Amino acid sequence: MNIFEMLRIDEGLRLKIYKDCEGYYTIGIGHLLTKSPDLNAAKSELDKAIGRNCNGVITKDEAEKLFNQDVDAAVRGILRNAKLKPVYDSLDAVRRCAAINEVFQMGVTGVAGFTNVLRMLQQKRWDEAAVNLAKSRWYNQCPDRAKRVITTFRTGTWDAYK
Ligand SMILES: [Cl-]
Ligand SMILES: [Cl-]
Ligand SMILES: [Mg+2]
Repeated sequence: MNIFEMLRIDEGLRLKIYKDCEGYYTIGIGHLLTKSPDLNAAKSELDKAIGRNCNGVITKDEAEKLFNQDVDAAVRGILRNAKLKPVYDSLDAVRRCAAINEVFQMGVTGVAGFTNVLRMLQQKRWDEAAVNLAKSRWYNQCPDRAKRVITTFRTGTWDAYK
């Protein structure tokens, strides 16, 4: 198990445009196309992301390429955010993977907004942090994509992905 396998389980892999649990246009392994309500803007963003005329469809290799880019962007996003970086750096290896997953799913801005959860994690208040995350809109609207991440923050092991 590793962060790639983890996110492949939570997000799955789809090769045409869909709405994610937040309601935004998405493809491949959780790749956010736009927050625009407009399907044309998503279709143009898919072509822009890939470098060719896709007409809403991609290959498995193109998805895996987008996926590497997106996990690298989530890690860089955490490190470059003043609120997230110290918290992240205080986490053990497995909880770091839950942190990357959360950012990959929700984005930096969304995660950074949860000031109290970040303090709970930095202070190693795993049960409280998990209770609080299970009360977010993310959990309530994305319970199948979020449940295992929250448990991972609670326990610090890979067991929810077994
Ligand atoms: Cl560790
Ligand atoms: Cl879900
Ligand atoms: Mg690291």
